[PDB]
Amino acid sequence: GILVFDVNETLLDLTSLSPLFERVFGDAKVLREWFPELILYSQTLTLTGLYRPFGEIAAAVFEMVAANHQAKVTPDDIAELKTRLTSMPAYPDVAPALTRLQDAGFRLVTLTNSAPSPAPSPLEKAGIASFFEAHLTVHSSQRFKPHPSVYDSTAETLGAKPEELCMIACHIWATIGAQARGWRGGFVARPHNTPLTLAEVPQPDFIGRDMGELADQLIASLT
Amino acid sequence: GILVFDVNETLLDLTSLSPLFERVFGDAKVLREWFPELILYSQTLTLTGLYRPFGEIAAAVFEMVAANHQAKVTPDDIAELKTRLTSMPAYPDVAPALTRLQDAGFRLVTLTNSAPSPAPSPLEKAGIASFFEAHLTVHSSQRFKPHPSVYDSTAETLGAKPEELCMIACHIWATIGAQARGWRGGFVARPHNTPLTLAEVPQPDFIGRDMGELADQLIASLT
Repeated sequence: GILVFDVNETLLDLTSLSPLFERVFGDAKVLREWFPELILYSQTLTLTGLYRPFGEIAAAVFEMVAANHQAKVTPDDIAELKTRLTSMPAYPDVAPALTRLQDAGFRLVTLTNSAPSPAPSPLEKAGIASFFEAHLTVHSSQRFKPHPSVYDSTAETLGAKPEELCMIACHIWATIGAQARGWRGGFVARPHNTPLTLAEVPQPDFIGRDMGELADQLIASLT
Repeated sequence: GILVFDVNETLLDLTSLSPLFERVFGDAKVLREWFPELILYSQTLTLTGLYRPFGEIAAAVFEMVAANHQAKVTPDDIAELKTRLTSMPAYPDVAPALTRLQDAGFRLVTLTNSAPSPAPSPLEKAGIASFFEAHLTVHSSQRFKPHPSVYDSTAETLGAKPEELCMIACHIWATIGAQARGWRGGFVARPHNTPLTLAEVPQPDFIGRDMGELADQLIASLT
């Protein structure tokens, strides 16, 4: 089994962006408006054959969401967004869980919507980069998750069969797309993410309330 | 030329859903979290070759958002969401603006993410149905906007070339996908919508703070 980990929110804590939304909007909760708008427009650009780097879509969506609230935004707010977005810390439950999955024989790789950047990366800064055999990104496909090309070109890079792979994400949109390409999908329940249940939409193969509980299950599934 | 109007939020008032979010979330602003989640999972199913009717995605997403906030939801909140979603009233600025455009020679059609329904339709109940030669829906394409199939198959049902058409929406993601198929796009700025300005993504051809102002500019563009 190769475990393929979404990075933003899944491994790294998105709520470390809170202070920025607190400041600009007077409300940290506006993070939960901005993030889905960001994912929405990433998927919009994809569906219409357009592409800009994830971080750029991110800053433009921050501008729009600020305009939507009639909140002032200056190019410094934007710079901080960029600092914070590329410096999210690992949830404390990650290193311990990844160690166990590594001790149990699983191969470990990352897959992110983020465009690579000159060192150090968010995973480097968070202290968890070293756990992973490869760090994949959509920048190479020039399409965002959940586009199928993203999952097939990941299986191809890794020289693996669909059934050997598992997509780990706290995003139900991130897994549905991988399962649709024959992968398994494991959902980790980060705050403000819960599985979407819609008829005819495959549930995640595994579900944990945290990275430790999800690892319990990927490891149990071995035996 | 043919003016093609998005229906939900563009012609009909999405904020008429506020009382439901007030009651359930203790905050009407949770509308601006749920809506982008809904558009997101609509684009997600599309990208991964899945399809369920819009109103079902809407209900599923409302469940999920309530679970995210740990707010209680029974199937009655759900029925009210179906009532409210299919009974949104027209903004007061619509009938007058549609009259001018009809008077000025434009053909007028609707295109919605929503599935064809029991009589009466939302546009029927809003009193504005009769302005339009055709009410088109993505249910027949089986793919959500901004998928290019939706805009090419609308061009065909109508028997028009891309440059004869203009997509009117308060959603910048809705106009982007139409301009990509060579249509024109006109943006009406309903509350909590402002255009996304991102490098290499074509801006709307027309912009209006309201439907009356957007009408001026379609009408001016004739002479």
